[PDB]
Amino acid sequence: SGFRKMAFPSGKVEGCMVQVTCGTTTLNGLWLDDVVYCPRHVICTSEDMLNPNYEDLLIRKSNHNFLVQAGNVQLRVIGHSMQNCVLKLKVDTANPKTPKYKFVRIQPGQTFSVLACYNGSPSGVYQCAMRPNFTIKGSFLNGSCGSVGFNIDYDCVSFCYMHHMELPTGVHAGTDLEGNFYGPFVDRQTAQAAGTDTTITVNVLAWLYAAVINGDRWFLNRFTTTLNDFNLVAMKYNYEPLTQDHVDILGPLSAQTGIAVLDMCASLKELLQNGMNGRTILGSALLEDEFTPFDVVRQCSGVT
Amino acid sequence: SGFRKMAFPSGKVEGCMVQVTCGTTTLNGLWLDDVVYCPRHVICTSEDMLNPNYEDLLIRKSNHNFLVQAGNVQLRVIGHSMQNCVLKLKVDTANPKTPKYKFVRIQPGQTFSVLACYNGSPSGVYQCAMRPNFTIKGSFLNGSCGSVGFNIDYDCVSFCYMHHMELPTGVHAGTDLEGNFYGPFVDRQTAQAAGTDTTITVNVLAWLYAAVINGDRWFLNRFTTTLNDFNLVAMKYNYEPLTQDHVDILGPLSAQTGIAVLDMCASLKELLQNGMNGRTILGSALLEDEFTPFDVVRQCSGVT
Ligand SMILES: Cc1c(N)cncc1NC(=O)Cc1cccc(C#N)c1
Ligand SMILES: Cc1c(N)cncc1NC(=O)Cc1cccc(C#N)c1
Repeated sequence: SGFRKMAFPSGKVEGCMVQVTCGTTTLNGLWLDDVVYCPRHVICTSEDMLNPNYEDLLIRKSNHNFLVQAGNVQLRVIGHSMQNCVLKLKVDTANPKTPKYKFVRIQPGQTFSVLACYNGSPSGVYQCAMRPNFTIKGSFLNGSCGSVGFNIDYDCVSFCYMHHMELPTGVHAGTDLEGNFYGPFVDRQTAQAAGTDTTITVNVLAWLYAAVINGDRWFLNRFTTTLNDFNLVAMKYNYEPLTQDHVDILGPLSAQTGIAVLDMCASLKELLQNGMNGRTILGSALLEDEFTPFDVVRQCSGVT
Repeated sequence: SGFRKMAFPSGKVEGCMVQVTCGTTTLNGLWLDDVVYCPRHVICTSEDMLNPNYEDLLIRKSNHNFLVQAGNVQLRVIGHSMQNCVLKLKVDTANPKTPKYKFVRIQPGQTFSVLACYNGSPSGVYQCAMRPNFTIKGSFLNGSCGSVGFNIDYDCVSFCYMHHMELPTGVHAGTDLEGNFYGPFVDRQTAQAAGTDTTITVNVLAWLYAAVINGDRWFLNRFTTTLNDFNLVAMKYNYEPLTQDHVDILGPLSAQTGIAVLDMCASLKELLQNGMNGRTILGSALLEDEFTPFDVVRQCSGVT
């Protein structure tokens, strides 16, 4: 019992972190096999960030200009290429600590762990969701660029995020491991609009199921609703419309608790319309949307 | 910017986790140098837990009855001893992955990371506080016993907690690494009272400073208070009385923000008396007490 915002164990990712320096800019890199991946803006000075021509900036660089240091050990760079917004530095040594891994592009609303790093050194690990507007509400300071987000399936690390930028609003933007930004963002020092965000409805319902499993049941009521009726309420409260695909992935939690998905929707409808009334659910005074149905099942069954 | 409930990177601790089996009971063990530490209740059956005589139960066990497996590798047990509520199994092989470490007994109100484990395998990492009543509100299932709590100071892991028990209330109890329980608990299947808990005042003030640093400032007011006046409010709202020792450790945050500690106390006084008014602070709709002043400074400066 108990329910926490749990991150994956970060050990497999810690073994991959390196420091990358190009000129006067230092950030983090991810060393997997014989390649180091890092944000391409490592090649920019602060002046370059206003309107960078990355192709021209990279042409002024040679392999020997990319200094890669794995803690104490120096890597020899034998190739460099830019793919979208990431640089791939080929090194002459495969990382002996490379875990089994995949590169995945996650969907908005999915969750992942971030290993925040500075100068190639891990500082902390936290769990977060990719917002529906493709930003993440992380905890990142200058030097955190190159820190990665990931999920783990037994012994396989699926890397899904590389940190690039903090928007003027204090929220964060980054790319998949092929260097494609999540959302409309570009790697430039220009104010950029993140879309209107919404609350991840299926995750709030998953978390209400986690609450019932752990004994927090006060919000359960005598009501039911329909997808159409619930979606009128979701619209009013800026929640994602619930679909049958979301109801389908909530099936295991509905089966475990015996609470039909639309009956849990009626509890969520009442909480949106009435608020919490000064009460808490799983130690929170607001509706939590950073746990997917898969996370709730994993945490409630003890998967390693 | 951004502020998250961040855990320490768990890699150094993952390398120490092993599975310990004695008879039909399996739990987690911590392998440091040539010793494996685990809860002594690994020697009990479910029937034994009602009123165990651990000395007599341990006398029926030999070194060869303790099966220790480090993932895939089997450890040879060459000695066993009970120290308070932990067993120490001497093995013939020093853990090659032993980090620099210390055993510390933390104070109530301090925070630490927990690496939740099952069958010797890490499942997740989360940050929590030791409550003033010496319980922790963790996320633990059957088989999680032996999971540890820790802090990290550069390359040194300070182990402070080993998980032993879930109280009938769903909160958690455990020991330091010398096997002494935190709080009044005993390792027996008997209902046990955890003391009245309080809110960790110095941590709420540290978190209000973290909020101002990150731009959440709506709660700042034109008022000030005294320690005596603030403590009358703390008493009414079940908060720990604030002392000059707490004001002293808040000095770096007061200096960074220019907000005198007693002026922040007046903001906290107004929030206790008026509530949040439907607003949030750092994404929370309640007053958060799981960040110490040291955690806020570490997170706000990027320490690795
Ligand atoms: C300063 C900072 C913080 N606090 C957190 N995270 C990141 C940063 N760094 C930056 O955003 C620096 C920067 C500037 C312009 C474009 C890009 C890109 N791509 C990157
Ligand atoms: C079942 C469980 C969960 N959910 C989380 N954490 C732990 C458990 N295990 C137990 O509490 C089993 C137990 C029983 C009686 C005394 C002691 C001790 N010491 C340990």
